[PDB]
Formats: sequence, structure tokens, C-alpha cells
Amino acid sequence: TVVGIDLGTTYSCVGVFKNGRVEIIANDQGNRITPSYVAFTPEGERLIGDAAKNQLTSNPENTVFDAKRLIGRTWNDPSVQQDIKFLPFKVVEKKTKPYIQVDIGGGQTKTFAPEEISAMVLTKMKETAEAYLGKKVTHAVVTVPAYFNDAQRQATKDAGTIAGLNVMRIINEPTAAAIAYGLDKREGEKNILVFDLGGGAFDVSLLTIDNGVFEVVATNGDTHLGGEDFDQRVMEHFIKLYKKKTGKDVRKDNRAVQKLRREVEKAKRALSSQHQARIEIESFFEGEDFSETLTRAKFEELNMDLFRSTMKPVQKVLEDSDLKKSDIDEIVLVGGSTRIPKIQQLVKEFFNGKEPSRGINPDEAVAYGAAVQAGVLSGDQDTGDLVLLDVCPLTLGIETVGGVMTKLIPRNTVVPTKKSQIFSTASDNQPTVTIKVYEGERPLTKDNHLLGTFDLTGIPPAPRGVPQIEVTFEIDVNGILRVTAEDKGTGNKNKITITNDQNRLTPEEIERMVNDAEKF
Ligand SMILES: Nc1ncnc2c1ncn2[C@@H]1O[C@H](COP(=O)(O)OP(=O)(O)O)[C@@H](O)[C@H]1O
Repeated sequence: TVVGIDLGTTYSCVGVFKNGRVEIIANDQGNRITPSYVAFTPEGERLIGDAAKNQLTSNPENTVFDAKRLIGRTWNDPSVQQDIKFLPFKVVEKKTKPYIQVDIGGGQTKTFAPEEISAMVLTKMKETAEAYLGKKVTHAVVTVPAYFNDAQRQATKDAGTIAGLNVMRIINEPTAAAIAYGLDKREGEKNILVFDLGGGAFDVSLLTIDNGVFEVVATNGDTHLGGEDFDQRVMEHFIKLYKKKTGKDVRKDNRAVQKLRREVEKAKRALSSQHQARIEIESFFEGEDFSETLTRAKFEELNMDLFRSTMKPVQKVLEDSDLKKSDIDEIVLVGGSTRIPKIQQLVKEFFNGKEPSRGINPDEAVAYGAAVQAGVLSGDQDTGDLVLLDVCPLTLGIETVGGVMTKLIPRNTVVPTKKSQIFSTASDNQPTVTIKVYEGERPLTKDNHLLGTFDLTGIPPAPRGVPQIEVTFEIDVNGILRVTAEDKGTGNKNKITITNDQNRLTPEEIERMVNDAEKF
């Protein structure tokens, strides 16, 4: 049995399709969602989920969360460096990547890739399913944000592999939510706008849905905008307010900062139905108390630029799809941050008063869709006929003379897809040709994201411009790039091997990580 797993920034959820419906599976504490948290106690045990989250404020330095905000990123990514200020665990550079360093008891230290932390969360979700089903789970569909880049997708797949899962399919969050919405609808072709604002990432997708055929027409998002940022804006407001009023800087006392996080999260949720919320921390800093009242007005003001920025991807999607606001037949709100009244108001006002679709739990819609997809890919016959056409989120291009982004595969192209191009040499007997591939929509590569540098190696001695090497760029159904090369010269064909600077986790490295995880 293939399971569907929503691997979320703040929570994870696992479901299965059985006897013609989705079951969202409860964990050992009876909760249908599990916090995406891992902790290491001084006594040496590894805690996952609710038990890990519950000791955050007493053991903050060795409690890990928000790994999805770091996964597949490089060390000098501004979103990594900005998030470090709010995370209690040490983040250290290794392999040009942010690794997580913790104490595991007995004066001992261990360093983990974000992939490894997410693999521990996936392992717990797998075990939750295995307890319910009474048998081993080896295959899964796993969710990612629609706007995840190549590295973020591959790193999520690698987390699955470390957790002992054959990840059959990576599914984009809004597409999963669309399946939850539109499964078994036999209505005419409808244009559906999915507005997906979770704990860490924001996606907008426009889909056509017509009797089981789902097509993503356009997508745009922000992989570092979500509920965690709304908490962190309020946290920073109070850290600064405390220093102004007392002269004391609490930003290094991890217990203080994470007690503030706990209280802000509680207040934020309260402010979705109340207009005021009391923040109370007994023993905030140096044994002294902290009491403040947060109004809905103040919460909104502190975050208004972030809230208003969610309209930017909405307009980008309408422009790419060539649709007007009035062509949108349904608005599907998904992600727990869509519970914020101001977000609902901004979306409603953008679409001139149109109400969102009812009957959809924004916290569970993504997991529901992943479970359906898992059932379909298994070969189940009690699901509806599901046909999915999804897209690549980012234009792929190659750097050419003058730092120019020369487009190869445009954004919003249905995957899988491929493009080929012939390369040659600039100098006599040149043995290697380098190709830099970028992701993004700006005309200069310095303003886009480097996907990787690829070296065509083993080019046999020849005069300049004579070699003819056909390089193929294929984006698979998961949204991940593979680059291959073939010699198209006349006479003796030579093997052209490609090397890259992506620093993929190798099977050797994954095996080591599997063995390291079993020690807990
Ligand atoms: N009533 C609420 N008001 C405001 N924010 C909420 C509410 N309920 C949940 N959230 C936020 O939703 C985010 C989590 O969204 P969810 O979709 O459940 O999980 P994930 O994004 O981790 O997959 C968190 O940032 C949480 O604070």
C-alpha cells in the first residue's frame, strides 16, 4: 500500500486511500497531524513530534524544527541567514550547506543535514501508517511546495530515501489540494485558483479541472513566506520593545526567545477569532516576567507588508494564464495561515467580493490529495480516473556572454519535458566545456538562482569548433533536472561524461545516514 505524506514546515500528515475513501491516519497520541519536530534529550533519546515540541522551552538548543526552511538551500542563501536569528539550534556550514549541530547526551555532539531531520519526520509518518495498516510501507507520494526549486525537490526525495521510502512521486501542494477539492466533480471545465499559505511557504496555482483531468496552467510563489514569518515579526517586535524598555538584549538566551515563540503562536491563533490576546511569560529573562497585550490591529500592522505581498503572485498567475479575475470559478484556500481574517479579506477584495469554496479543511486538503494520488498510482480501481498535468515552476536558462540568461525551458511548461542543444569548443584540444544552468525569470543570470555548473568531460583532441556535443536537458515528472550528452561528430564517437557542482547526496552518503539514524 502506497501512502500519501504531507511533509509540512510545521506539521506533517499521512493518509491512505482504502475502500473508496481517504483515511487520515491518527498517530500514537490520537492526533491527525504530527509536529515536524525532532529533539535529543540529555539522557540520549530521540523524540519526534508532539513529545519533541513539548520540551522546546526547557531544551531549546537540542530541539530541531523548521528543517523545511533549510532543506535544499546553500549556506549564503539570505532566507537561511535571516532564519538563524530565530532558531535555537546551532546552524553550521558544511559542504556549502546549512547543517544542524546538536548535543546528544554525554558531552557528545552530532551534525545533521536538513535532509536527515526531515527523514526522521518521514520515518515517524511511515511508522504511523504501518501501525494502522498492520504491514510494512515501502512506497509513498510526498508533497512539496509548487515553487520549490530543483535542489529543494531532490533534497526532499533524498529524505524519503533515507527514511526507507521509494518516493514514487513528488506532488506539488496546490495540485494535491485541487484533487481534494475536485475529485468526483462531474461539472463542466472550471478555472480553479488555489491560494496555499502554510507554515513556511506560499504557492498560488491556477488549474483547469474537467471530469478528473487536472491541468496546472500557471504557478507562482515564495518559498520563504508563511506562518513562521508572521510569528517571527511579532517576536522581533517584542525583543526590540524589551531592549528599549529595560536595556536587556534577550536574543542570545534561547529559552527566552523560544518561550516568546510559544506565546506568540498561541496569540496569533487566538487573534483569528478574538480582537485581543494576552502574552504571559513567567521567568522570561533573568527570572523576570513578561506581560503584553497583542491586539489584532497590532498583529496586522506588524505583518501588513507580508500579507499584502501575497497578492503579487496572484497577479503574476493571472497575467501568465491570460485570464481575468471574473474567469476564476472557485477560490480554494489551503494552509493553516489562510485562517487569518486579514488574509481572507485581502483575497476576497482582490476578487471583487467572491467567497472561497466551502467543505475544505485548509490544514488537511494537501494530505487528502496526496493520499488519492498514492491510491491511483498503486493501481486502485475504486478511485475516479485521475489525469494530472503539472508544470515546472521556474524558467531554466543557460548563462551566455555578458552574464545573460538565455532561456532553455520556460516557466509553466508541462513536465516531463526536454530540450537539446549542440555545444562545441572555443580552443584547440579543449578537453572540457562548462555550462552554467540558472532558474529564474530575470534577464541577467546574477539576478537568478544557480541550479548547477555542468562540465562536459572527455572531449577528444580536435581543432576549435570541430566537436559537436548534443546536450539534453530533461525535467522529469517530479520537476527534477537530468543533463546528458552525446557525441554527434563524424567518425569515432567518444564517451562524454558530465560532472556537476550540485553536491548530490551519493548512495554511499545516504547509506551512512541510514546507519547513523538507526543508532537512535
Ligand atoms: N487559527 C489560526 N490562525 C492563524 N494561523 C494558524 C491558525 N491555525 C494554524 N495556523 C498556522 O498555519 C501554519 C501551519 O499550516 P498547516 O497547513 O497546518 O501546516 P504546514 O504548513 O506545516 O503543512 C502555522 O504557521 C500555524 O501557525
